[PDB]
Amino acid sequence: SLPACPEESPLLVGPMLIEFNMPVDLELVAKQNPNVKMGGRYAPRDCVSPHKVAIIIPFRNRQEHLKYWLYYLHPVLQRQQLDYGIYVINQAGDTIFNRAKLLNVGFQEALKDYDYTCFVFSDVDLIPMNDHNAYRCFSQPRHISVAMDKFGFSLPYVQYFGGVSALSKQQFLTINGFPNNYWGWGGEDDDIFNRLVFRGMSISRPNAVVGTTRMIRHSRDKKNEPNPQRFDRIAHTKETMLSDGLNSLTYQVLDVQRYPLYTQITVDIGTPS
Amino acid sequence: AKQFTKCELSQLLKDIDGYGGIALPELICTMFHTSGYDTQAIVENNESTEYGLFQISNKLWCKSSQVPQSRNICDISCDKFLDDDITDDIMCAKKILDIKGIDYWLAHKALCTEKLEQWLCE
Amino acid sequence: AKQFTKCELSQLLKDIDGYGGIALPELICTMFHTSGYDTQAIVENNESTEYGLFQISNKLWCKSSQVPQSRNICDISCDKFLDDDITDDIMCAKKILDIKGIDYWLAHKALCTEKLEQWLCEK
Ligand SMILES: [Ca+2]
Ligand SMILES: [Ca+2]
Repeated sequence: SLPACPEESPLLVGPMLIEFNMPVDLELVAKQNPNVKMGGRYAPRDCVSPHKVAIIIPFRNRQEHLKYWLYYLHPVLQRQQLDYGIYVINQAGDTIFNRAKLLNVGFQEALKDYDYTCFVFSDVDLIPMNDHNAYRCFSQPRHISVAMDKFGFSLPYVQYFGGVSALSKQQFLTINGFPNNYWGWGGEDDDIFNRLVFRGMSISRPNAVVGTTRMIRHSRDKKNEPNPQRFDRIAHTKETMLSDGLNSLTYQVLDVQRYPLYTQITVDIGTPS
Repeated sequence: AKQFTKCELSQLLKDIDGYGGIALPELICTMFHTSGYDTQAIVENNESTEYGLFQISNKLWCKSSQVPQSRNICDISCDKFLDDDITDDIMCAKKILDIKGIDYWLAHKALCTEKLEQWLCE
Repeated sequence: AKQFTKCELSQLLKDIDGYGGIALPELICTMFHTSGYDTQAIVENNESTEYGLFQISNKLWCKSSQVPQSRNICDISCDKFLDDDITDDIMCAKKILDIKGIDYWLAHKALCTEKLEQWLCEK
């Protein structure tokens, strides 16, 4: 009925000029991308893709950041021939931000819609500069944002797993998902890294020139002040990953919004203990 | 407002090809990741700012109100690196190349020493 | 202002190399996660503030207005840990080392005891 899409897409153009100086109209990007179905869902009409990708975005109060992300990523993702979906997990409240817990919700909330097998976990302010940077999963956990402009286009350290990453459904289940006890900024990426390695997995990366990324310049946040417990928590991941994770994840779904370009799930994830 | 293209910019820095062990394609790779060929790109920091296509810091290369004690090596005001004319931007970048070197731009060693074919302009 | 590189910090931490049995690339790894090599890195908590490249706390080590009762172990204003000279930052860090050990910086245990080979300056 429909053939299997090739390993490599014909549509890829390589390097892309990324700008944040111009205004973006979500209504227009919608008409720019007519093939994107309500809720931010796209699947090729030309082929069947092995990459069923749920794209999770931890979110609170960065709508202007979310505009640019959708503006650049939808076209990239479509040229990558992915059977994907866009999930913006929005944290309701004014309490301390928990990136890793919102990611856990996104995994669990996307599965309700569809049989995803890959999961891209992406910050909202990270845009790829090369569409050869595959936004899908591999045999090993995939670090997608490996050459960030804020880091002089180098990996800050080789055990860094922050920014954008890709985990197959089985890779995510092997490590009991992500931690839910990291409140505030930093650490969760280091802990998640520790989970994968302790389960025998290793980090897979595109080469530097491909995994390039621009970040939307912004002032730091009061609801995400640096976590002072993180360095103490990273050192005990092996002992805590069994207790804290997908098995110990609770939340209250307040709202579910099916926008033309994205699915926004507003969630109460609680407060630090 | 002026934004070059890869090959358009390439022909403009032709005198720079072979300028001190520097290949033009490596330099093109550099500016793409540095400013995306945008003559009006600007990065604002707390103490300093980087201006234009070459992202030239007011710390010591040019002159601004933010850093009045700048050495001002290129002997020029910093927001002259925002006109559509990079004729003076090139003159200062040439001084950077001559003094600091091509690794003033962090992106060269990291990204622009191999896979240069994409940045070739024939 | 000043923010060091892995190679610049390397030359400035010579006199501290092996102090307390802590090697140079341990420090570089530790201070990166701790402050990012930024000399003006400021993180203020509910009842304290950590200052500079070493993120020295005003709770115990330096004289600050926020914590006026501070024991001020390093005889210094907390604000001298925000300049572009880390001469006196190091002399407080030596002292933190003597009393508390490397475990004042919890990033060391977490991220800086394996794969130290990356924190060397090439040339
Ligand atoms: Ca100019
Ligand atoms: Ca000092």
